Amino acid sequence: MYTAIVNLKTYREATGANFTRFMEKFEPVQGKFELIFSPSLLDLEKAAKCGKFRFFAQHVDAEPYGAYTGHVPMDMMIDLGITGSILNHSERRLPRDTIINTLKKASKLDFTIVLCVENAEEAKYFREYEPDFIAYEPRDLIGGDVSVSTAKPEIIEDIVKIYEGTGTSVLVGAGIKTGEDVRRSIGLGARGILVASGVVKSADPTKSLNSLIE
Amino acid sequence: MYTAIVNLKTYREATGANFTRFMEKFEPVQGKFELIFSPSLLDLEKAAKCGKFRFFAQHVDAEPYGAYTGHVPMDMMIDLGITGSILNHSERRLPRDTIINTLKKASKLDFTIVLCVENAEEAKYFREYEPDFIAYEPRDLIGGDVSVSTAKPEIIEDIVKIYEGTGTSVLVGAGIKTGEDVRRSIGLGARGILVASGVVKSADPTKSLNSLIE
Ligand SMILES: O=P(O)(O)OC[C@H](O)CO
Ligand SMILES: O=P(O)(O)OC[C@H](O)CO
Ligand SMILES: [Cl-]
Ligand SMILES: [Cl-]
Repeated sequence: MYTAIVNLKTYREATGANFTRFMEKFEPVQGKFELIFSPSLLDLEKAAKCGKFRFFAQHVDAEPYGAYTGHVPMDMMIDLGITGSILNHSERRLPRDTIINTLKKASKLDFTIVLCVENAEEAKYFREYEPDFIAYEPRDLIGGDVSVSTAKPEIIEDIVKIYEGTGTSVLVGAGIKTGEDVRRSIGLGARGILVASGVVKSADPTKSLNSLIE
Repeated sequence: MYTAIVNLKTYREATGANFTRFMEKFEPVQGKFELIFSPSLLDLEKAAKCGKFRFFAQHVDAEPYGAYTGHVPMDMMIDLGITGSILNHSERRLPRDTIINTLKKASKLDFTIVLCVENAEEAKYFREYEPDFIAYEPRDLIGGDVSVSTAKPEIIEDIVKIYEGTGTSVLVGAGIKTGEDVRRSIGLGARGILVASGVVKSADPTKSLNSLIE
């Protein structure tokens, strides 16, 4: 019933040659949390070939197969077995029309979009386009040791309210380190979490993740 | 002494599961042309693993390993064994400050950049940043049946002149189909070519490519 997304970003520990050995340490989970990992674009085909976990891309382009140098098309991901993507992350922000065009395309194709937003106004703006997930991550907290649930509890509540009774699930991220941060987020109405450094940069990633989702 | 770049873009025939099958049909070449292929970003780590040809990325980001969701870092490429990239293709245009920052970074790391431009004034703009290659491709001819050497011979000459006596080699592309197009491009001063549809969409890609570089 809840979702946990582990965003590997482009961290040295979980990308390139390290991707396989980093993942090797995790085991599937049964619990309240559906587990999703987000590998770097260069690692995504490798990830998809295994399929030991559910994998989402970090970013996706709406352009079809064809003359699109330097793109990562949604149709190509689908063919590789990738069933979703993060979009508009604070580190990979996009114009609004691009986002809308991509959501429109994904809605036809049973491809899941996790749309990141930086505030409640952006969250509202995108509501009518019916993203599958909204991921609230305040830009300045990302990578830090202060939880979004600690720092922005009222904004979390506002975004949840915005999406109440829609098919969109609200996730929250930035600075999530402990089980307590996760409980607090669920307590404020969120349906799950995104995490990167708290897991990827840990002395024991597998154990850190288990702390969050237990 | 010359360079030929085969840009696979995101063409169905040469991406995904088709990448390996597509490449399997080519053999190294001995001749005046150094042969480089440019696979799609999702196929790049696969391509790098093999290394039967020299492979360049279709695009590259300057950001280091770290918190850069949805990026394709130069350092990650270098660790996978990729030694260069196309940059600022007409299909993947970038702001000038991003380009400059990327060149500056590549110039420190012995990573080769093939900088695309759309006209002579843009070619001049970039001259002081010393790109390893300049690739003149007029935007409106890309994918068409009219060669850059047929349609823009004076602009080719102008760009070559701009870079004369620098360490930068000038390549040309757009609508290159025949050995004649190639001879004509070299004849106007170019040091090589970029080609996509003429090879990728051919009945016999291997023979089409051999026609160009013989
Ligand atoms: O603050 P972090 O390191 O958990 O990173 C959060 C990510 O931006 C989630 O996508
Ligand atoms: O006209 P094409 O299909 O050879 O395309 C040329 C490419 O833009 C070279 O990168
Ligand atoms: Cl790192
Ligand atoms: Cl195609």
